[PDB]
Amino acid sequence: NVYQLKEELIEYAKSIGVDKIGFTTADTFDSLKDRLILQESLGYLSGFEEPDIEKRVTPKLLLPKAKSIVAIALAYPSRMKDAPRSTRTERRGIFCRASWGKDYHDVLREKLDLLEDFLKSKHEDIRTKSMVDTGELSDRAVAERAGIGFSAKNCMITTPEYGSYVYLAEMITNIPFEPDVPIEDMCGSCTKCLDACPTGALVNPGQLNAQRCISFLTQTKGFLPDEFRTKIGNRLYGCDTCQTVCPLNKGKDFHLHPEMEPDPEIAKPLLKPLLAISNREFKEKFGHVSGSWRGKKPIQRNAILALAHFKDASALPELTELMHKDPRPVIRGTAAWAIGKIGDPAYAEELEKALEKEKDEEAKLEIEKGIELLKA
RNA sequence: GCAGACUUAAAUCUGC
Ligand code: B12
Ligand code: SF4
Ligand code: SF4
Repeated sequence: NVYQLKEELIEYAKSIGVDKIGFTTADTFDSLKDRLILQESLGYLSGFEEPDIEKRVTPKLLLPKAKSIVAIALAYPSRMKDAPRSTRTERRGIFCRASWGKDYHDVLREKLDLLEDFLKSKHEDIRTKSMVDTGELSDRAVAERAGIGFSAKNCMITTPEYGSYVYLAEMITNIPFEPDVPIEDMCGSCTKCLDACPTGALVNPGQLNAQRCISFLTQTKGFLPDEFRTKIGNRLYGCDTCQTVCPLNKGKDFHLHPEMEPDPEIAKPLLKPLLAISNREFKEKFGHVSGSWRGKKPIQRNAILALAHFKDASALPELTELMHKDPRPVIRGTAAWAIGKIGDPAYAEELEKALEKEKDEEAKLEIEKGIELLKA
């Protein structure tokens, strides 16, 4: 009965494109609670997580009388077919692989909906509660306890066949399914991810200072701290460094889901056009990727910083207009700072003009930084 | 229609 239901669920999940499925109980996540209290007090959290620790570690609070959790994982592509070349006149930014093609929030919500349907179509009264990323549970904690993959040193859940390049989701049920056993650590004495992290956000194996992680920094809506502006490169959203150096990901390039295939012109887009983009054109072109959940502003800020990184002089006119006309303090100030960074002294007069008119205190400071740079 | 804010992609509010 319960065993047959479990095998039928696994059979259906694979047919609708789930790459890996696993089972765990609805027991509380005790070690996780202690861990979350630790990270919180160390200031190592991001603020993006659920504030209520009880709801995060107690499945039976989320779904009354729950008895199990079904965890699913989908592998996403890692290599890009015919990536467009970034030249001196035409510089390009880059999205992380978790932001290629169709938003996994929607892809995996679909798989969870079909699996909720499947169970509810058989026995009653099977009750469920699904979630992907935006739920209370820790998708990694569930995936680990369900045997999807092991906790690697880069904090990533890593699977034997697909590596770390997988999306995670889970469904809480009232079915007392038989749980699986967690898989073993494959990292060994390797430390490549820890050593290659540009900001040392990986303070220890399996421990992240989220405030120092590039991925987090690309999604903040305010001014990017001076400390990290030199380490973003041309990233527009997220970071893949602790994964692309990982030996467990060598050869892992799976094209199993067509809608996840990146559009090279929007995954690796031209920087300058992003600066003058309209809301409709952004919604049409970027509105269906995961990296647009905070809006266009963090992406544009990063695009500016990316141009400063490249010292693209051809971006100076658009940056200048942005400094003068844009109603967003973060955009004005960053444009001012980038202008000074690119290093053309001819634009110094324009910085002073902007300075004399700025009313936003923080934007003022960024202009002053930009002026100081151009003197040098 | 355009733009901004906000929580988060269409909802709410504001400006043209
Ligand atoms: C907040 C958040 C972030 C934050 C911080 C992530 C972090 N490491 O804490 C930021 C914005 C930086 C981020 C970045 C990324 N994230 Co993110 N993020 C989340 C989110 C919403 C919650 C994660 C969280 O609460 N972390 C807090 C820590 C404490 O817990 P946890 O890592 O989830 O759980 C593990 C630890 O607690 C550990 N642990 C427990 N006890 C102990 C004890 C010891 C001693 C140690 C060492 C560890 C340890 O074991 C748990 C299970 O592995 C989840 C979705 C979700 N709802 O769960 C996605 C999620 C974790 N992110 C994901 C992705 C894809 C990424 C990025 C790769 C995106 C990118 N390309 O930039 C990067 C990777 C950066 C990295 N190396 O961690 C995937 C991870 C998939 C996978 N294969 O593991 C998730 C699961 C989203 C999803 N639904 O697929 N993200
Ligand atoms: S995503 Fe980038 S910044 Fe964050 S821990 Fe990994 S390598 Fe470091
Ligand atoms: S780089 Fe090495 S230590 Fe880091 S996750 Fe990959 S195998 Fe593990």
